Amino acid sequence: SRKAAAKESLCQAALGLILKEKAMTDTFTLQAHDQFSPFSSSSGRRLNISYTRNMTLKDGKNNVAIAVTYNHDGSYSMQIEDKTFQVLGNLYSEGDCTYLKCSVNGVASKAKLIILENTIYLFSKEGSIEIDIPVPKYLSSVGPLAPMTGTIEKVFVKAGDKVKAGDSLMVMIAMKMEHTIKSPKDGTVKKVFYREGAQANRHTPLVEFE
Amino acid sequence: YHGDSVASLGTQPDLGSALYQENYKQMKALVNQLHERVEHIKLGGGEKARALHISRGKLLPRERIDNLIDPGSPFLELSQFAGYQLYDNEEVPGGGIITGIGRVSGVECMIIANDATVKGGAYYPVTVKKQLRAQEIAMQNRLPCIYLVDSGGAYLPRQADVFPDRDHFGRTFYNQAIMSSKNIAQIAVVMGSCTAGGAYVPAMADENIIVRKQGTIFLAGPPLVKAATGEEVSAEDLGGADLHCRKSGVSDHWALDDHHALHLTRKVVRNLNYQKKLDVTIEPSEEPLFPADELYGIVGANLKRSFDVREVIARIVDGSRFTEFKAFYGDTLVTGFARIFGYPVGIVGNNGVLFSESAKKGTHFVQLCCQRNIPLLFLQNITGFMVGREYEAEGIAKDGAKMVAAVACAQVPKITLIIGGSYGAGNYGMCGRAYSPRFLYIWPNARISVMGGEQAANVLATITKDQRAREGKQFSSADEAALKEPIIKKFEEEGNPYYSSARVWDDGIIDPADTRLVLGLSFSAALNAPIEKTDFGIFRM
Amino acid sequence: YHGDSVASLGTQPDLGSALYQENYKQMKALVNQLHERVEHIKLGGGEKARALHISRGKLLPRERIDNLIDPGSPFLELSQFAGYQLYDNEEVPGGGIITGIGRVSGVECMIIANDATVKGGAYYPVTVKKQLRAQEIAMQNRLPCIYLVDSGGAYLPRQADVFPDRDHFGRTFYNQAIMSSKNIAQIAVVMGSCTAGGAYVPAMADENIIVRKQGTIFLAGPPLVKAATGEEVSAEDLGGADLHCRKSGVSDHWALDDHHALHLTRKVVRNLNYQKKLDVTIEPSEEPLFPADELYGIVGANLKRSFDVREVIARIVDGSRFTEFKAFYGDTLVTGFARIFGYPVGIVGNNGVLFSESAKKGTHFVQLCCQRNIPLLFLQNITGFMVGREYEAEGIAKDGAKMVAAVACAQVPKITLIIGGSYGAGNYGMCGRAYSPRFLYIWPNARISVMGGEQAANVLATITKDQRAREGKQFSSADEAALKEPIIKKFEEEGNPYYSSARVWDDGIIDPADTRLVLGLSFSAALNAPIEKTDFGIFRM
Amino acid sequence: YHGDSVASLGTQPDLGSALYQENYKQMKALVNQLHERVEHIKLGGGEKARALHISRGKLLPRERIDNLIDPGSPFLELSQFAGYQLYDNEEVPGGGIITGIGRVSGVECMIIANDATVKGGAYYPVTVKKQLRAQEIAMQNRLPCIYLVDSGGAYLPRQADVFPDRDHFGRTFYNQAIMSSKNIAQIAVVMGSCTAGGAYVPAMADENIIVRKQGTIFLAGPPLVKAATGEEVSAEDLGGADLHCRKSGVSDHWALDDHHALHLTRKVVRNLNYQKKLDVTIEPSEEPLFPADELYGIVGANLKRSFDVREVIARIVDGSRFTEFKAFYGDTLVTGFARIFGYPVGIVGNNGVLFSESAKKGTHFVQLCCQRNIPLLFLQNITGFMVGREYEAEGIAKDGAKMVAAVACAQVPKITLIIGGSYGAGNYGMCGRAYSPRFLYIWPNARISVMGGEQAANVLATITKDQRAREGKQFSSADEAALKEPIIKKFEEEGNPYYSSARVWDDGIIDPADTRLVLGLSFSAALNAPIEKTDFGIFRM
Ligand SMILES: CCC(=O)SCCNC(=O)CCNC(=O)[C@H](O)C(C)(C)COP(=O)(O)OP(=O)(O)OC[C@H]1O[C@@H](n2cnc3c(N)ncnc32)[C@H](O)[C@@H]1OP(=O)(O)O
Ligand SMILES: CCC(=O)SCCNC(=O)CCNC(=O)[C@H](O)C(C)(C)COP(=O)(O)OP(=O)(O)OC[C@H]1O[C@@H](n2cnc3c(N)ncnc32)[C@H](O)[C@@H]1OP(=O)(O)O
Ligand SMILES: CCC(=O)SCCNC(=O)CCNC(=O)[C@H](O)C(C)(C)COP(=O)(O)OP(=O)(O)OC[C@H]1O[C@@H](n2cnc3c(N)ncnc32)[C@H](O)[C@@H]1OP(=O)(O)O
Ligand SMILES: *C(=O)CCCC[C@@H]1SC[C@@H]2NC(=O)N[C@@H]21
Ligand SMILES: *C(=O)CCCC[C@@H]1SC[C@@H]2NC(=O)N[C@@H]21
Ligand SMILES: *C(=O)CCCC[C@@H]1SC[C@@H]2NC(=O)N[C@@H]21
Repeated sequence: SRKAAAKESLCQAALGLILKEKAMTDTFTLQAHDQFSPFSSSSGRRLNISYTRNMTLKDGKNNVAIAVTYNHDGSYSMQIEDKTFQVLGNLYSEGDCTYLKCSVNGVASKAKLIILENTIYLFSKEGSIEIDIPVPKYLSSVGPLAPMTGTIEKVFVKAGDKVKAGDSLMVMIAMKMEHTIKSPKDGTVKKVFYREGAQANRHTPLVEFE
Repeated sequence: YHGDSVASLGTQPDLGSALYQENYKQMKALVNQLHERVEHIKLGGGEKARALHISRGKLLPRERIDNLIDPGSPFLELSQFAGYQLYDNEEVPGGGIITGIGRVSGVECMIIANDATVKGGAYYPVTVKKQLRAQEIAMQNRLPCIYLVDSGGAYLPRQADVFPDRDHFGRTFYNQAIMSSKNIAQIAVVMGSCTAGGAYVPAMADENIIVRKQGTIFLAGPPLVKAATGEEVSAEDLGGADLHCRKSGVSDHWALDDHHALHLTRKVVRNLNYQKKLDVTIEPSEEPLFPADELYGIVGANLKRSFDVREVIARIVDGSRFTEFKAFYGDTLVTGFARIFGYPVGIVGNNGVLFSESAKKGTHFVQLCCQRNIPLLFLQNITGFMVGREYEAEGIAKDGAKMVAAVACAQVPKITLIIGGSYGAGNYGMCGRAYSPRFLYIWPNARISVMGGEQAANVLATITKDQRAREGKQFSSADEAALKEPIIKKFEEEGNPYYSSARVWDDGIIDPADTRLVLGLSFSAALNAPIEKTDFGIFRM
Repeated sequence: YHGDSVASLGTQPDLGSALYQENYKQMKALVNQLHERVEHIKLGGGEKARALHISRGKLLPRERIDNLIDPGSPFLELSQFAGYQLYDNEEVPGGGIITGIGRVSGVECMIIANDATVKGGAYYPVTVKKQLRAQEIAMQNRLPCIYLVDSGGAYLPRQADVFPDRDHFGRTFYNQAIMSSKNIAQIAVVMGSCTAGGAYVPAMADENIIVRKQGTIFLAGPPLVKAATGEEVSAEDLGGADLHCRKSGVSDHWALDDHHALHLTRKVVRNLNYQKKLDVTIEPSEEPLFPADELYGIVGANLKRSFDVREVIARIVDGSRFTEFKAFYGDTLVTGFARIFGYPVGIVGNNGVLFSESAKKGTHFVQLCCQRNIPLLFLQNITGFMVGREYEAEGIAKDGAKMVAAVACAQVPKITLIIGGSYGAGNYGMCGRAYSPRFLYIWPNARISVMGGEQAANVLATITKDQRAREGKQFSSADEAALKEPIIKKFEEEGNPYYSSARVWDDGIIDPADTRLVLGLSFSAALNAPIEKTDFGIFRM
Repeated sequence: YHGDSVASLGTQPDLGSALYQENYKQMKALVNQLHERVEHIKLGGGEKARALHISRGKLLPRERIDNLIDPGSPFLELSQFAGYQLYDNEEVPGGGIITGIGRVSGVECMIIANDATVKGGAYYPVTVKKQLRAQEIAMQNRLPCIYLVDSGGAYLPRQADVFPDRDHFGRTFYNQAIMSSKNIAQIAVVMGSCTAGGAYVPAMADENIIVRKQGTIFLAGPPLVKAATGEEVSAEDLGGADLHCRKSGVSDHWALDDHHALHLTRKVVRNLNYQKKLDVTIEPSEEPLFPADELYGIVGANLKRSFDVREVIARIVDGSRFTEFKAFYGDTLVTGFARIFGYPVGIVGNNGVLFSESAKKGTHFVQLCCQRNIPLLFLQNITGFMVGREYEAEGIAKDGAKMVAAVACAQVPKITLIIGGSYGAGNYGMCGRAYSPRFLYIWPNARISVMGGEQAANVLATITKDQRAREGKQFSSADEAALKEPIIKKFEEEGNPYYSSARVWDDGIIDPADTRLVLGLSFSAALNAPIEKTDFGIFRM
């Protein structure tokens, strides 16, 4: 079965993600007119205070919160649950592969860093660990109303039915223009409010989900 | 060509000298005090209001700015010390508001975030002062402005000091109306509840964002409706996000929660069609050859002893290189050419009292910097302006007036940094606050008053001795000490960096070492605007 | 053609009605009180300091302005009521300074005269506020500026409130440096003794004048020389007129006495090569058909009763003619076209609360006035902004925001006059102080606050009744009266014309009748500048 | 930064649904019909005239444009369907002329080639219409213009419709005279025989090319010389290439044959000193995530059923990303921000009748696009403008007028595409032909008329029923059918894409799939000109 990641492995995943974001920043700068300028160094240098980034990584089924403090010398202090790790490292290339060079609490290591859509792959000489980046709700979300004031030609569904998203619920004609309603939502219909041949108005609810 | 070798500034200081140890210890004490004070100001309104802020699903405002800017980007906060002991029993951290410059989607944006944990996000007069300062920073530098609206409205007991004047609260909407006519994009993100005067801040935006079940806009609150009409209405039924996105049309984007609103903000900024163009010339950057804990040791805390300002310019420029202009004529002013982070800088600094030769050298250097379109960095360490009968006979007044005219007419991005004292009309000549620099930071040892405490105490002692000797009474040593303690005490208290930075007289007490990085950040924002041609007035010859 | 006949405004009021008698009596009482207060402010620092001012051969400052301007010319004083009960035991008449607009050698000049009879001519913070207001009036309107220097310097106990900020004393020299780069001529007449910060006011002038045995300029006084050096020197030996005209070269003309200095000032102004050019169109002037003691009877003192604003526009325009624009749609705002003294004016006035139809009508009219380059006169009589659930559902916020954006982006010469109340954000929509009008005068019945006293008292009464009913304690009538007396008292005291005009929030309480003449004078100065093209921002549709 | 992830549009349609099969089959039938019609138009004047064109050593005109442009370059032909059944028995393929945009020596040039195989290359009135359209496309977009002159002259029987008016034939020379004053280079290549009015087309060129024994220029032909004088002269002896290159001086380069003339044309274009500068910002390009045979299935042929316009915007933009502006307020108009081929586009599309909220949203979005200098792509699928008594009471007229004013005052490169119906005054609001877009293409299912056929038939049926019931006669079903068949028939015939594109009312019926590529090509040519600042008129609030 799959085994849980060690806290040091989560530090490596967090560091690889941070350095990948830096890489994107660096390749943006290479195309900029304003070259050599500050803001291009992903140092997290706040004025008079420190910056702590709170990120969450998903280890299998469970979420782990990692608080990453940006240190003045380029190191990171990553606190995972309670334990603080001193995390340093960088990226280097050998041919067409990218490697992540780490030092965590004085322990040096090297692993291949591949980030594909959401999953962070770390390939080392002791195994292979897959850490997932959680996807926020507003990127994964993708009842209905009447478009105008018209008469309904054909109903489709009743209570007790089930439709899946992108389904015909109703067709209504409003000043000679056939409008087929569809479902952005999902589930099971609890009530259909307008039977076929009745007059529905503008922004009037047609069906309902309980 | 750009290849030949050039001598550099800098002297390795005597690290074993007891003057170095005492200066280093006292400046380190000042910087540690600064550190612990800003770590107390960072928490905001305290743990009770932070619990009631996170119990409603709201991100805390520093977390909002952390999730808004590019990942790993440095944030330049402005005026972190506003409202510090400015009101009697009212502790207002940060003024109630968090303003700074950050990097959003590759664009340097100016961010204005209402901290709602401190007194409900209500507007104090210092909050309005800090906000209008941020908005003219955005207008001078052409920075797109982002507001994170979560206010409460003016602060009624103080309503006079907030409402009617020219630079009171309504000026804010003036600043959004003018900046929209100049293609400086204004985004408002309604994360809270702007009410009845603050509802113009989302309504005058070029592109707006609102949050469901959390963000309310109305010109009249439910107390005002229940008093004037008698109709009970809630907040979300009156001015909620569904009502404004769907029926009224005030909001332009709709957001599920706070993270969605900041994501949508980054989208709106990415589609602004803005491309940064530098008109100055850039060289590949370098580093100073001397560290800045040496600036702790060099500069120190006592203002009686002088130092060399060149040992500061060795510590903050690229390569420690410095082309000194007119180096022997009037060496109480040090003017030269350097580079910070690639940008060409004309550096003007002090070394003593200002003779007339120093003012002539300063006027010549400011004219060179405006003819070649080079920015100017002024470093203030002023005692005064060289008293004497002979010097007033020479016309020392018209030479200081020439420096003031050339400094005030200059169109290049000027940045002032007060590394020591800043007293009297020399403060006007070296581009103080009233002469519109881009940014004005101070060090934690600085003093700024109309004169020194000893000058005021001693001229008042001599004048009162002169009038009593015309009178005849005995003016003893104890009468002189009772005359000299409250003048010194008042000019010491009200000349502090914390007294000056509790208002928005300066853009923030900065660490000496961080000085280098801070100047680079400042200059980067100031190069977001094209440089206009300078035309001076009449030089009083 | 311009010959056909046109109907006119105006209704003859019921002069026998007891409402007219009571309104007339109460407004006459206000105007008589204004008269006696300004006759006390006119004397200045009192007879002792006036005797010691005339014992040195010096003209008194009002006599200086009387001998400076053209013979018989009207002088428009600005902010006569500054410093009125603004400091605790310190009575500062006129702020210490006399600023106004006059006609010198045929040119409208702006005159700034240091009254030396009031506290030695020392600069109070309100003196600096009044002076910087005068200087931006001169810069907006392109008026040549004349200073009659007879100061004493900052006021040390208040030195913080005078020295460091952006709009503190040093801004003055910024304003003379920028205005000299724009060909706005600056003349300083040293009639007194500017000292050590004020000596930049003569030194930064394009052409200077000094008086023998009476006028001293130095950057350092004889106390400072006697303290720093130990050399006893007088005032005339150190910085006298002979030393400055002959050796140092600070002064450009030399004057025997005060009359010679004012004569030389008129010569310097005559040789400025300035020729006034109007870009607006002028018609031959006329008169109102109704007198303005009728404005005493119409308007009165109570703000509860409304009146018609058209009966004001019949009393102040030429011929009582008024082309009313969009007269039925939203008649709580009255917008039309008239002429004062030949100048074309677009008149915007209030008649009640501001519905959304009123804001749309206002935005349309301001766009017409900027499209045709016509000046704008705003008349403020505001209660509020029409509370209700339906009106917030309609988007009343975005309509007020459209009026604020079009008012703030407008480049025509705008003049505000507050003929009644001016409360809240409607004050921002009708071009209050923060939106940069040219001039802003008020009538002696006006009130200006963030809300009315009754609004604040009643919403606080209803909110505290709401929270006690959630609590459970008894909130009686006597608790409500003890809740309602200090709110009403504070908003009545701090909403006064004398409280608002003790600061420089407004350019002066004017008589109602004199209103007509005053507006003409104001508009004449505002037409000394060419009119720029207006470009608005984004209209929130 | 530009690195974070963003949601995208698009829904995978139900490919098994019988609505999809029927819509796909009917749109595929329309596109195949378009294909075979343009393959018949491509051959030109037929094989007899093509044999007599190649027997004189002349390249055919499509081979001329194939050898003129860069190798492998896409050619964008404009108005391929002009003259389609426009004259009774006269079949005029392509109008007689071949106009388009191509890439010559790295420069986007506009090419105008006289097809001499169709009626001797004579000018029909539609040929003049097509040519003047091409020339204003070259002037709007600053494209250098190349003419391949091989005409015959006006078409005498139609001489009125060709000669005198403003936009008749002589306007051509006006267009070459104005464009030469603006540095838009005009090259004429005389490959044929321009005669007596067309001889101004080579003579007004900035640099000319002629072909020996093949190219003749004269202001008077040998019939006119033989009639007026009686001197027999040939064509080559009168106006040949040797006479014009050597004695008269009309031609500037001399060419052996057709390939030499096209080679010399490419040389002349290479030495124009033109360097393209983009002022917009570019991102690295991408692809849509959904194919466009899905646009066949989605859109279909019936105009009764609606579809979602967002499923079109998923199919034509880069990455299928689309920042939707004001997504809930008035969702009968879809406005958002996208990118095509790197270029930033502001996309405005329809979803139904236009309420007043839709017009306000449209006015706001067009102001944003002109404020940020972003191009605009309008997608037209209009039924009408929401009839009703309440909506006329609301002022639906002034909101449509605001959208028309902001669309007509806009200076950004606008491109219209009519993806469905386009009826009535909504056609004016969504930037139809009379509002000067850069390019206006249509799809083969579009309809364009002053109203729909059913609207005209039904309002005429109800009006005639109303007047007969005032009269008294019987208006039966058969009288109604005889009333409704010719109105429907006429509005169906004259609303076609082929009827609209037989004239130059649109720049060409395009395939749906090719739509994506075509828009990119169009926008590339439209970015050859710098973008001017937009200033709007008066917004009727
Ligand atoms: C008509 C022209 C204008 O626009 S002038 C309008 C003047 N402004 C107002 O009165 C708006 C009222 N402010 C508010 O938001 C209300 O107090 C409500 C909605 C009840 C605030 O709810 P809640 O989120 O629970 O408040 P909070 O915990 O953030 O309050 C923090 C503390 O500050 C206070 N506060 C807040 N706003 C004002 C204000 N405008 N004037 C005076 N005090 C204010 C609150 O009472 C609260 O006191 P405390 O710190 O909890 O003891
Ligand atoms: C470089 C920074 C700047 O530019 S601000 C520097 C601050 N200014 C000064 O201290 C200048 C000193 N002012 C003066 O003119 C001196 O007091 C002298 C020359 C003695 C005035 O002489 P005399 O003409 O007799 O005085 P006066 O009768 O006009 O004085 C009126 C009353 O006001 C007082 N006063 C005047 N100036 C100041 C001042 N700057 N700070 C504080 N008080 C001031 C005078 O003492 C005098 O008091 P009283 O009303 O007579 O009881
Ligand atoms: C003073 C202002 C002006 O410029 S008004 C002058 C009007 N223009 C003219 O009449 C020019 C005469 N056009 C021609 O080129 C002559 O017809 C000549 C030189 C004989 C054409 O020779 P060729 O090359 O053999 O002719 P083609 O085979 O290309 O002719 C094609 C068919 O079209 C006809 N055509 C041509 N031009 C005109 C014209 N302007 N008006 C009327 N018909 C014209 C030709 O007659 C010929 O007819 P068909 O198709 O062969 O049956
Ligand atoms: C002693 O107590 C200080 C006396 C005056 C201060 C000195 S004198 C020279 C410097 N210039 C100036 O105006 N003040 C400084
Ligand atoms: C009574 O005490 C006053 C209640 C509120 C004041 C009225 S309600 C309508 C006007 N608009 C506004 O905002 N205040 C005024
Ligand atoms: C039926 O034959 C059509 C009647 C009118 C056409 C409809 S009504 C609403 C749409 N708007 C418009 O002006 N015409 C369309």
